[PDB]
Amino acid sequence: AYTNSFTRGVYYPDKVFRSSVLHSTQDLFLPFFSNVTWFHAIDNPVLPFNDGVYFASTEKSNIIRGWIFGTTLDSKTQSLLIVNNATNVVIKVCEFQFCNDPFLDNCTFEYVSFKNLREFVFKNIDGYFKIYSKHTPLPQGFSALEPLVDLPIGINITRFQTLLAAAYYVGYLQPRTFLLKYNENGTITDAVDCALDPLSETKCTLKSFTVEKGIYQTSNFRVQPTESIVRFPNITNLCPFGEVFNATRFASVYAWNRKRISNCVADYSVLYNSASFSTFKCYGVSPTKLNDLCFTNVYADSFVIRGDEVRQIAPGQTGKIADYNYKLPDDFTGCVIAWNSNNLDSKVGGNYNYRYRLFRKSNLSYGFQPTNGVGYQPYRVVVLSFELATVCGPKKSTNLVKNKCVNFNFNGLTGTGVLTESNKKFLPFQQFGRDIADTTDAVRDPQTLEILDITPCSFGGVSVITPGTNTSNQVAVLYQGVNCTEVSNVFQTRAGCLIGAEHVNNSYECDIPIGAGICASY
Amino acid sequence: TLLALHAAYYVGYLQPRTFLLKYNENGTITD
Amino acid sequence: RSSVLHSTQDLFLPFFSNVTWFHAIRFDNPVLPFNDGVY
Amino acid sequence: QLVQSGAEVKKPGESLRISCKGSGYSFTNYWISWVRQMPGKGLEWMGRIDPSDSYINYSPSFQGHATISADKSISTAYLQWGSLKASDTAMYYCARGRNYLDSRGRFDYWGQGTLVTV
Amino acid sequence: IVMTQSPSSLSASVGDRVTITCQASQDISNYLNWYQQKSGKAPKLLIYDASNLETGVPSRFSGSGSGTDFTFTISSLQPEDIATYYCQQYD
Amino acid sequence: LLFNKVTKFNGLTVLPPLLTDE
Ligand SMILES: *[C@@H]1O[C@H](CO)[C@@H](O)[C@H](O)[C@H]1NC(C)=O
Ligand SMILES: *[C@@H]1O[C@H](CO)[C@@H](O)[C@H](O)[C@H]1NC(C)=O
Ligand SMILES: *[C@@H]1O[C@H](CO)[C@@H](O)[C@H](O)[C@H]1NC(C)=O
Ligand SMILES: *[C@@H]1O[C@H](CO)[C@@H](O)[C@H](O)[C@H]1NC(C)=O
Ligand SMILES: *[C@@H]1O[C@H](CO)[C@@H](O)[C@H](O)[C@H]1NC(C)=O
Repeated sequence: AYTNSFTRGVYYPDKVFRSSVLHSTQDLFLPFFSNVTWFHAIDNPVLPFNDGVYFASTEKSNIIRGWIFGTTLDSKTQSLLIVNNATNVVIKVCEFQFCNDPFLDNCTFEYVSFKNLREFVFKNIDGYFKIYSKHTPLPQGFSALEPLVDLPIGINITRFQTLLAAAYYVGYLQPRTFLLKYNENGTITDAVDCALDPLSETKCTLKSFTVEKGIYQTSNFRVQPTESIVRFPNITNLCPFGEVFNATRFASVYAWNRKRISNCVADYSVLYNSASFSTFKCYGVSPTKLNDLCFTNVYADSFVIRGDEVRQIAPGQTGKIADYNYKLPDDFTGCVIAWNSNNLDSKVGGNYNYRYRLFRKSNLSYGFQPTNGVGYQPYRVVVLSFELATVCGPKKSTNLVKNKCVNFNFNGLTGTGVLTESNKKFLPFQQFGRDIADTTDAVRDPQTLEILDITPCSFGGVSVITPGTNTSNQVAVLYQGVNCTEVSNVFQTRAGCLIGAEHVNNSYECDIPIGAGICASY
Repeated sequence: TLLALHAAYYVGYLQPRTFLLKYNENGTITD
Repeated sequence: RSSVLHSTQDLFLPFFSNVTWFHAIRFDNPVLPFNDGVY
Repeated sequence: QLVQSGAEVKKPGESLRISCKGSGYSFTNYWISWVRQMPGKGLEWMGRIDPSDSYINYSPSFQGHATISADKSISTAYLQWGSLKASDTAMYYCARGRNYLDSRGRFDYWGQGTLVTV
Repeated sequence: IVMTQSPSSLSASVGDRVTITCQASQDISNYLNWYQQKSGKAPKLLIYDASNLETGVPSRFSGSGSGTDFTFTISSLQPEDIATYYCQQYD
Repeated sequence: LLFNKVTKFNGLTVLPPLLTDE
């Protein structure tokens, strides 16, 4: 069963003494009016421990005499054995050998220190395992919890399980700002949650409890980006690689063709994915960054050589053919691709058009049989050489969505906002769009030629309209500059959304200035 | 400059001058 | 940009400059230096 | 011919080992290349191991998923995986590389059979 | 090296689920094929790597199986899928 | 005439006066 922990979980954040001060500490706490799960032991399954738990109980017999923390409870994760024998709050942080069900009725650390409420707030900050308490015989009251004991265990705990030999609660503490109220004697007489209701963060900003009738800029409103829009022009300007690999005739071994590739986009991902290409060896480049980065001065060398000469064209290779045919540079950057072509470039009668140079001064026919080896079969070789502009891969291309705060990225520029259909016309060479402030104000997407603006996300202030706390507790919430469709009775005005209050067609001399015309009252 | 071998053309020089533009509503320079 | 008086600072031909006219009707190779760009 | 193992008759969840044994020559004196191929497109090349000097040329696309190990006690090359998953469906080639006296690399012999399943 | 496919024959209505199996012998790693081949033409081979997914491959085609058998399920017969599916032996 | 003769969002918020121009 679930119940309402109204104002429970308000302890002393420090042993510092303070007198009659409204001190605001951003300490992890059980939120006001949170959801606290009442348990009944009639079993006791494992219970959560996020940032400590606001424990509580109402027993006239002291039936709870056991805590078991930790994760494994097999003498591996550091568990605890807190027990209360009605004479002293003895705390055992050592390891006991628990079986399937720990027995009711080698240790590391041992320590000793119906008409009753037994609250047992925990904490774990800086390895300082605090154990609070308060016994005030869940009502609509308020009782601060003093730091009964503290334990410098310095271990990580995230799960616990209350154990006994029938009403044991649990809590959830979250990093909530929290405004305290000390009396003269230095104890906590009242408290205020911070993110509970608009009046709560009003009290947070004012750092008081008796708020006056007025409007307070407690925070600012912001619309976060929803998704990402990355767009690049059409891939229709593909590189003419289809006619290069499918050419009927290829050049000779001594007349290898070199071609420049530019002003086009090529999908190398499929090129290195499928391997109808027998050899694919890359040096000086990372295939991981091939799709994410592009190179400059890309050159393609295409020729046909026999199979066994593929590995000879490589750095650190010595031989007659390698030295007298083609020398690769020490800092060669690119990929070497070679594939079989015996199905299309071979004839039974044999081709005598291939000739080789026998003698050379200084550095810069074939027997076709069914049983001949692969190395004697002709192989087409294409080598792509890269140097570390105008030619790059498609990278990423996402669709366009408008009328919603997104993260648009046109051609490689950042910026988040909401895109609007426009009418103003550009010049064909012009892409950007700016006002006097030199900030982007319009754009043409790289794929089509339609002109769409860029207007910032619907941000602004968010103020709380309240009467005095002595007058009322329900409040209005202004939203500054933002229309009232982004964010009770909604109401739109030039000031913005005013969730909470009611439009009135009448008009009186107003008391709480809203903005841009409206006033609120009670 | 080269012409067609078998007319009052100019030649200027550029230098880093600050310069104030005047765009119209179509994004071209009118002054 | 639209209807804004934007001031940029880069290479231009200065206003009312003494631009060197040439005759197209010495003329075998009318070469002249390229210093910082030519209008 | 290079001798390997054939298909499956066994239940899932069992650990298993393969081999690539050559005859008529010293296995440790010849380069062995492992090439990965499986249903749908061409090959992938991850690298080769030389047990004489432990020189490994790792392909950049390889992300340290398949550990490379050698057994010098039996002079046999075995391939093992540190962590097996359901998505490990791959087949591995084993072929004889260039001769020790030859400075030119070639692939003259290919495998004889391993049709593969777990 | 022997290959068998099961079931030998089956009867079903249009659009019914079709499941076929392919069997094996010995001790091995993990990778095996399926091909789409006509009566006397070259086989066809759609998805690749069984651990990588090819872009442009329709998601309606999938493969499974562990230990011995491989299960290929045809959710809906298509006019362009009228052929015999072969698990092919090579090395 | 006075309105005519008398002649973006980057953190700065020009919040309107409550007392609008009207
Ligand atoms: C008293 O303390 C001991 C020591 O931890 C514990 O084992 C025992 O359960 C407690 N209660 C009783 C009734 O002995
Ligand atoms: C880009 O390609 C799409 C189809 O791929 C086409 O509809 C569109 O008009 C193209 N954009 C141009 C030509 O500016
Ligand atoms: C709020 O958004 C709607 C829909 O986009 C628009 O019609 C309305 O004008 C916006 N609010 C204001 C005050 O303009
Ligand atoms: C801008 O260009 C359009 C082209 O249709 C032309 O009609 C117009 O006169 C130009 N000038 C403007 C809109 O001030
Ligand atoms: C331009 O230069 C010539 C000599 O180089 C000079 O005679 C002439 O006066 C100059 N132009 C003007 C407008 O002064």
